[PDB]
Amino acid sequence: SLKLTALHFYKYSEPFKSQIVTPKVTLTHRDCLFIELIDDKGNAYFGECNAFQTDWYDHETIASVKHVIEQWFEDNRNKSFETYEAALKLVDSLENTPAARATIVMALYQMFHVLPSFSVAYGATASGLSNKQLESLKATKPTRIKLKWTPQIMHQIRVLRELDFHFQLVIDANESLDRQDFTQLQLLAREQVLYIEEPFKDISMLDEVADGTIPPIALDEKATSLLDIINLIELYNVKVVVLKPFRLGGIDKVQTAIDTLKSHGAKVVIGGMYEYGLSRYFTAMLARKGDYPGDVTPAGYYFEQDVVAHSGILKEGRLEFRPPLVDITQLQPYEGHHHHHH
Repeated sequence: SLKLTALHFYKYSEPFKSQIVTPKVTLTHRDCLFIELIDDKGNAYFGECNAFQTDWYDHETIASVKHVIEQWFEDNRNKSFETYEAALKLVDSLENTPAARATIVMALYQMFHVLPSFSVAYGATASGLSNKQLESLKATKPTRIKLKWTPQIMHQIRVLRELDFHFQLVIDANESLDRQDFTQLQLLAREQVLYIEEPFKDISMLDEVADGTIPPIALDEKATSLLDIINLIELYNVKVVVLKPFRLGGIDKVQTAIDTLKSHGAKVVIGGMYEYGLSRYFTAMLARKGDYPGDVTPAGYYFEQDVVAHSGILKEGRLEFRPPLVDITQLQPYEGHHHHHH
């Protein structure tokens, strides 16, 4: 039997090695909320929140999640629970704030499971094809390469297909294409593209091209909730869904979502978004549940310094994960007298 005795909030904020520049946001740093729940034996368990500092991606922010979790703890502190399933009942009421819910569930999961060490497939991402990028691909031999749609797409695929190893090709089109791209999309179908993520901002454009003449279509940005994913699958010819556990409300919601989406004829890929090494571990752990290898980002891809080191080290085409142990000295109190600045 366990009871929760204390809650602490912390912040981490490392720079992105390369500034993030997208139509939705510019990010210089990944601001991130961490929670620590301490049980009645004095055992501390950490959770990593996937909300951002402002609402550029989603309505839940670091600040909104902090207030939600703080109230949740007031409502649930010192309550006894016997099992993982009893613990999850306590976060039933957080359905409407899935980012907050996922943060708590990440901590609760650790109270009831012995965490394995394991590997997942390495998939590379390329936004273009500089010498630095090409040399990395050649050296690391990924089994999947995700290439960003640009005007150079076909000219770059031709370089990639001369690389001395076979890989699955995914294209990320970033909700950026229009009717003038249909011809190219149809040509792209002859290049063994496993799927294309989000060709169109307006999903109804899929109805304008002959079905089966473009690559299989994935939801990423539009994979916002299980219910809206289902609504889109029932209306349009979507075959692949990129599932981010935090968007579903946490670790515990992933398998049910997968079972349901497979019953509607979709395939699932587990993915993440700008994670530190704590969340990255749980995303990787869940990746084998998907129909295709997960979109797991390697250790060090975004951040020079991490709160959990060695979380997804690339070795011989696979990413290696260890039970994640937060380095407490990297965290800072979120607020109050012990939140300092320099």
